[PDB]
Amino acid sequence: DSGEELLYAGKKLSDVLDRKMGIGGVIGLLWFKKELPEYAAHFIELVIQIVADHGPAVSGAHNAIVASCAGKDLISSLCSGLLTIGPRFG
Amino acid sequence: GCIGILFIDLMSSCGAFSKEEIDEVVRLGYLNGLFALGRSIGLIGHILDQKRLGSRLYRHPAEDIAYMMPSEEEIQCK
Amino acid sequence: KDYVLFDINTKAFVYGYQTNAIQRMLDFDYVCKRSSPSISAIINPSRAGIHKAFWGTKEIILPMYKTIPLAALAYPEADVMVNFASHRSAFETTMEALKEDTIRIVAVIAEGVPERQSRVMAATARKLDKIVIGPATVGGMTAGAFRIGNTAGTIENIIASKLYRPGCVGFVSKSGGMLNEAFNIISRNSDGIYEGVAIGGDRYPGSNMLDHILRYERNPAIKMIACLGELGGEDEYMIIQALKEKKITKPLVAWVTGTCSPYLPASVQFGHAGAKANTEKETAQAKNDAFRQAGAYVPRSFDDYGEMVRQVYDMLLTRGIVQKFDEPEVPRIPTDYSKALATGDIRKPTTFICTISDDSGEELLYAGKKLSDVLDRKMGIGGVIGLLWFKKELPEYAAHFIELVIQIVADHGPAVSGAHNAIVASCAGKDLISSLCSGLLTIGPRFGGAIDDAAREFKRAQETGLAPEQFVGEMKKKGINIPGIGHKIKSVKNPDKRVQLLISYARANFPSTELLNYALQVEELTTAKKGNLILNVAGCIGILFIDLMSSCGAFSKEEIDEVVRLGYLNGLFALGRSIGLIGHILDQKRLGSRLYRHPAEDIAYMMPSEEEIQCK
Amino acid sequence: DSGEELLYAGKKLSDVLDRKMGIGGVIGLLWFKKELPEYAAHFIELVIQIVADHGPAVSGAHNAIVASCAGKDLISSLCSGLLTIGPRFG
Amino acid sequence: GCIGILFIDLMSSCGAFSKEEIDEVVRLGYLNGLFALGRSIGLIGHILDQKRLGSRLYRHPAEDIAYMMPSEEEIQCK
Amino acid sequence: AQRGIREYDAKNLLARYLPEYLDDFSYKGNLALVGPETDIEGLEAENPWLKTTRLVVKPDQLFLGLVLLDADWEEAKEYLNEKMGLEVTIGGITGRLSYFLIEPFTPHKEEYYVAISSDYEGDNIFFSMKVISIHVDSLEGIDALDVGSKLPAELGDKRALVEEFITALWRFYSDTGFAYVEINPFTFSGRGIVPLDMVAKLDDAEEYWQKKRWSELAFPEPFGRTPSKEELFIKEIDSKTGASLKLTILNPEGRVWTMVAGGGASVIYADTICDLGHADEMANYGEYSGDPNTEETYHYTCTILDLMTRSKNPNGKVLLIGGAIANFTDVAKTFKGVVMALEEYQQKLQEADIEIYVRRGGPNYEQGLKLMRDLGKRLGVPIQVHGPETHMTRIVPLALEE
Ligand SMILES: CC(C)(COP(=O)(O)OP(=O)(O)OC[C@H]1O[C@@H](n2cnc3c(N)ncnc32)[C@H](O)[C@@H]1OP(=O)(O)O)[C@@H](O)C(=O)NCCC(=O)NCCSC(=O)C[C@@](O)(CC(=O)O)C(=O)O
Ligand SMILES: [Mg+2]
Repeated sequence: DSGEELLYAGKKLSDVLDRKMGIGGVIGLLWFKKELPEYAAHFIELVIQIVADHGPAVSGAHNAIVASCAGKDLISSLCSGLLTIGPRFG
Repeated sequence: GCIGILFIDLMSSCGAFSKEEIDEVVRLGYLNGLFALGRSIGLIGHILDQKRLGSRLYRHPAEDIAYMMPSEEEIQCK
Repeated sequence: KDYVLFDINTKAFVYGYQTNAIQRMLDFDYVCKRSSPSISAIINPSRAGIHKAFWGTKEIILPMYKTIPLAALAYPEADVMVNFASHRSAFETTMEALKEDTIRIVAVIAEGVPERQSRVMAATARKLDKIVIGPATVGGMTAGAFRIGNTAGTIENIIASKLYRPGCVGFVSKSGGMLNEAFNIISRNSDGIYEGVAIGGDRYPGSNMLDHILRYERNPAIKMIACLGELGGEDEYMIIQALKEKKITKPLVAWVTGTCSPYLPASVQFGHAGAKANTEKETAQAKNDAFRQAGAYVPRSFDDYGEMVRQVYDMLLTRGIVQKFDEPEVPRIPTDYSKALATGDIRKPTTFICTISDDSGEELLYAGKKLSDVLDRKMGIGGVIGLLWFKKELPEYAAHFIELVIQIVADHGPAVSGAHNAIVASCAGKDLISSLCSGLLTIGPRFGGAIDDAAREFKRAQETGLAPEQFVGEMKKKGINIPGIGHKIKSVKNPDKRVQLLISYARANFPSTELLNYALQVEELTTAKKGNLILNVAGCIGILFIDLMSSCGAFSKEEIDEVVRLGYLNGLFALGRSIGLIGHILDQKRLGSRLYRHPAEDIAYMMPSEEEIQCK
Repeated sequence: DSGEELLYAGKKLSDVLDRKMGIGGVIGLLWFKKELPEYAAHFIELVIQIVADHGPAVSGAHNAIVASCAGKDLISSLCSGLLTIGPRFG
Repeated sequence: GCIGILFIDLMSSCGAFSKEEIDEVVRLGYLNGLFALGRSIGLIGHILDQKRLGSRLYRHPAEDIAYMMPSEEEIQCK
Repeated sequence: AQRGIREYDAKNLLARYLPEYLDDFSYKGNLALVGPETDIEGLEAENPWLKTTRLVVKPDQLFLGLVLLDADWEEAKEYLNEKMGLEVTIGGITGRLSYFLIEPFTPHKEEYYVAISSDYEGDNIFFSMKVISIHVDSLEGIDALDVGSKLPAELGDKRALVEEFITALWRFYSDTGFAYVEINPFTFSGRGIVPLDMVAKLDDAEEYWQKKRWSELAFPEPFGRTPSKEELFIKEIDSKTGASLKLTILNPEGRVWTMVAGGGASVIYADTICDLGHADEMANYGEYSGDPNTEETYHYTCTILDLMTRSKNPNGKVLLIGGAIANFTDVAKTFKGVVMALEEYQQKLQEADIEIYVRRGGPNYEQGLKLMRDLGKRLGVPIQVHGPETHMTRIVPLALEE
C-alpha cells in the first residue's frame, strides 16, 4: 500500500480489475501469491457461495444470533460466531 | 471434507503448485479460511435478520438444563 | 592461481547463525564495491529458512540451510566455509565441509579444540589440497576482496587502516587481535597489506605460517612479507629453514613475541594453547636469533616493528621494486541506528505513552509502585485494580468492594448469553480462549454491559434535579429503557439477593449512598408498573460505584466525570463473569459434551415469497 | 441460578461471602468444584496479582491498545488482546 | 512455566485431588485460564489509559516493514 | 594447554585402560598416594597389599636421592614421617614436599625406555634399551605399520612383547587424550610388562571427550606453587563460556598489574615490562578475549582489584588496561564491567595510591573510552585513557618511567 497504487502480490489493483480476475483471483494473489487459472479462481468463488449459509441452528450462526439479540454491534456478533469455527464445526 | 479433498486435487492438477508448495499449504492450514470467509456472509445476514425482527434478549430455557450440583461431601475432599 | 586464497569472486557459507559476523562480511563487500555479497548461504543446524540483513542501506535475504551438504548442493560456487561451531562440534563440521568436493577453505574460529583433532584436520587438508585456517583464529582477509567473519572489526577500522584496497605486504600472525593491530601498523608504515592471515595460537594449527608465506612468495602483487610469531612450538623454524634454503627471496620482516619468558617461572603457560616454551629452541630468544641469522629484518622489540616495515617498504620504493599508486576514493556506509542512538547523536519520539505500569526496569511497577510493595502491603486484587485502572492506592474498603463485586458477578448460571455462547463454543471443541471471547463478546447493553449507562443516566437525573417520577417519565417518552432496571428471571416475586448483598456492604462501609437512595425511589415506581422492573445487579454496581467514588475522598468531581464518560465499570462485569465463563467451558470439557445444533422445532423458518425478493 | 439463591458448586453465595472464601475460593468452587484449603485459594489470588500486567509491549496488551486507539469499545478491545494468548504468549 | 509447575505441586500436595483428578486437570487445560483472567486486569487498564490519553488511531510505520513482492514470473507458475 | 599429571594418576590410567588394547593384564593397579591430610590407617585399610609386599616410595610433585627402594610398610612410614613437609630446592624453586607415591618394588634387570610425543604430521614413538623413532601418521594409524622392525641388538625372546606393548601404549595415548607419555624405565615380570617410572601430560582441551577415563583425576599445581582461590575462580568463569578469561599470579606483592585483552597482546605487554627491567614488579600474567559479557569482565576486574588492594606499596601501584584494536570484542560492554568494578573499589583504589592506564581499540571503543574518561573525573584516582592513535604498548613506559 506504500506506493502510487495498491499492489496485490505485486500486481496493480487496476490490472486485477481490468483483467476481471474476480474475488477468486484476488484470493489467489493474497493467499497463494499466484495468478491462478480461471477455473481454479471460479472453484474458490463456488465454495464461498456454497458455504455462505447453512441455517440459523449451526454453532456459529447460533452464537452470532444470540449476540445480536443481546443488542451487540455487527462486528462483535460476527466474531462471537466465527470463534466457534474449529474441529467439529466448519 | 469435500472442500479439503477437492482443493488438494485442484492444487495437484492445475500445474501452478509444486509438491513442496502443496505440502506447505496442508501443513500451515489455509483451507479453514475459506469456510470462515464464506460463512461470514450468512453470519452477518443472521445478525441483520435479528435486528430487522426487533428480537429480544435470549436466555436459554431452564427446562433444557439439568442442574446437577456436587454434594457438600464431594466439594470437601476428592 | 594456486597462491590466491580469496579474491573478489570468492563465495562463502557461514556455519552458525552469527548475525553480527554476517553483517560485517556484507558491509566489507559493500565498501569494497563488490557486485554481489560474499555469502551464498548460512548453515543453521537448528533451522532452515531466511535471514534478512543489509547491503548498504538496502535489505536483502540470505537463504538458511540445516546442513553443509544441502547448502553445498544449492550453491556449488561457494568454496569457503566460515565455521563458527563450538569446540564441541568444530572438528566434525570442518571434516564434513572438507569432504565436500566444492569446499576448498575452512576457517575454524573455535578455541579449545583438541590437539589431536587439529592434527587430523591439518593432515586431511594437506591430503586433499585444501586449506584450514585455525582453530582459535578470527581468520584473515584479502584487502579489497574478502574478509573471514569478524576479521578487522568495524567498518571505521577498515577505512582508517585502508583495508578496502590492497597494498604490497603479505602478512601472517598467530594472534587474531594482533592481526588487527598489525593491519594498522602496516598501513601507517607502507602501502598496507595485500593479504593478512592469523593461523591461531594452538600448538598444532590447520595451516602453519610458512604455508601462507609460500603463497605470498609466488604472488607477484606482494613485494614484502611480514610476520609476527610467539614462543612455544617450532612453527617459525619452518620459515627460517625456507629463508636459509632461498625459498623466500622477498624481504621478510619477522618478530617473535615471548621475550618475557626467561624473566618469569618456567611453569607459566601463556594465553594461547601453544604459547609455552618446553625447550630452549621454543623460546622467543632462540627464534629471533635464528631469524636474524637467516637474513630476516628483525626489530629490537615489538615497539620498532612498524619502523622495520617502514625501512623495508622505503627500500623497495627507492629501488623501484614497489610502485606508488593513487589512493582510491574513500568508501562510505550508513551508521547503524542503535549506535547513533547509544552515542546520543540522534533522538526519536515515542509513538505511545503508558502511565499505568512499567516492565522495563529491575522490577515491575503498577502505577509507579513496585510489585513487591503491592504484595507486602497485602493490597490484594482490589488494590491491584485500583492501581492499574484508577491510578490510585484506594482505601481498603473501596478495594474490598471491588473484590466483593467480582465474587458476586462471577457466575449467574449457564443460561445467560455469555455463558451460553461460551458453552456452545466449548461443545464445538474450541480451546478455552476462543470459547471465553465468544461469550465475552455478548456483554453489551442488554446483558452485563449496562453498568456504565446505569451510572451515567442515574447520575444525570439526580444531578440535573429530576424527581424519580420525572426521570421514569422522561425515559418512557424518549422510548429508552432505563439502564440498570429490569431482569429476565429476578423480580419483586423472585428478589435478587446479589443486589441486597451489595447494598448491605455500601450501607455498612460507604460514608454516603445518596445515588443509591435515589435509585431505590426509581425502583419503587418501576416495580409498581411491572414486577420484573427491579434495580438489577448492573444498575446496583454502577450506582454504588458512583457513591463510592463520591464519598471515599480519593476522586475529584472531574475524575468522577471522566470515569463515567469513558466507561470503566463494564470492565468489572467482564472481569468477574470471566470466572464463570471459564468454569462453564471446563464443565463441558469434563462432561465430554457433544457439538450443539439448535433444534429446528425452536425456529420458525419464514422465507419471503418470489414476488417479495423480485421488487420492494 | 434457578432457585431462591445463587449456588456456586452447590454452596449458597451468602455462605461463600460469610465464610470469606474470597476470589480464590470462588475459583476453587467454579473451576475445580472444591472448597480449597485457604493457602491454595490465596495462591490463586497471588497468581492473579502477579500476572495482572507486564507492560504495554506484550502481544495482548499491544493489540488491546491498538483496538482502543482505533476507537473500539472496552469489550472488543479486551477480546482483541485476549485472542493473542497461546503457545508463545501467556 | 512457574505457575504450571507450582500448580501441579499444589494439587499433588494439598490432599484435595486424587491422581485421576490431577491427570484430568492437566489433560483438559485449566491453567491458561488463570493467565487470561489475571492479564484481563492489565488489558482493561491499557484500554482505559489510551482513552484517558485521547490517543489517536495507530498505523504501523512503513519504515518498520520490508515490502517484498513476488515477481510476475513467480506468480505465473510455481 | 598440555597439563602434567601425577605418576599415581598416569599409572592408574594405564592399569585401568591399557588391558583393553593389550591382552597382558599382568600390571595390577597397586598404587597409594599420600598427601598432607592423608590418614595412614585409612589408606592401610584401603590397600591391604601394603603390609605384605616390598615397597618403593617417592615424591609425586612433577619431578635424585629421594626414591626409597625395597622397603617394609614400617620402613615406608619412616620415610613418610621424615620427608613430609620438607623444604627442598629443585630447579631453583624452593617448595615443601607434600605428595608421595607408594607402589610395589619390582626386582629387575632390564630397563627399557618408551615415549610418545606428537608432531605436525602425526605421533612419534621413541624406544631404547641408541634411540629409535617410529612415526605414526595422523590419518593412517598404527595398523599401517610393522612395529616388529625395532632393535635387533638384544631383543628376541621379548621383541614381540615390546612390539605389542608399545602398539597398545599408542592406542592408549590416542584414545585417552595424552599430549606426552614417558615410561623411563619399563621392565618384565615373567612374560608380563611393568612400568617403573611414568611422566605424562594430558591435552586439557580433551576434557569434554574424556569424562569417563579422566573421572578419577585432577591436574596438580607445579612444584613450589600453592593453589590460588582467585585463579581457580577465573578458571571457573572461563569453563562456562566460549570467551577466554585467564589469570596467573606471578608475584602477589608486585606493583604492576595488567588486564590486557588477547593472548597475543598480553605477551607483548609482559615483554615490554620485562624490557624496561620491571619483571620483578610484574604481579601477574592474564588475558581476556572472545567477546566476554559485562558480568564476566566485571568478575575478572573485581578479582584483579581485590588482589591489588590487599597490600599497601610505598611508590603506589599501576593498573595497565591494554589491548590491541579488537575484531569483535565489544569495548563498550567489556569496559562497562571494568568501570563497575573500579566504582566498587573506589575507596580501596585511593588508599593504595593506584594509577590506571588504558589503551584500547575495537567495536564501540569511543563509547568505552568515554566511560573510562567520565570515571576518572569522579573516582579520585588518575586514569590515563588512550585509543588507536597511541601505539599499543606506549602506556607501559608512560606508567613505569613517566
Ligand atoms: C433486562 C432486559 C433485557 C429484559 O428484557 P426483556 O426482553 O424481558 O424485555 P423487553 O422486551 O425489553 O420489554 C418488557 C417490557 O418491560 C419494559 N421494560 C423492560 N426493561 C425496561 C427498562 N430497563 N426500563 C423501562 N422499561 C423496561 C418494556 O418497555 C416492555 O414494556 P411494554 O412497553 O409496556 O410492553 C431489559 O429489562 C433491559 O434491557 N434492561 C436494561 C438493560 C440492563 O439493565 N441490563 C442488565 C441486566 S442484569 C445482567 O445482564 C446480569 C445478569 O443478571 C443477567 C441474567 O442473569 O439474566 C447476570 O448476572 O448474568
Ligand atoms: Mg583470544
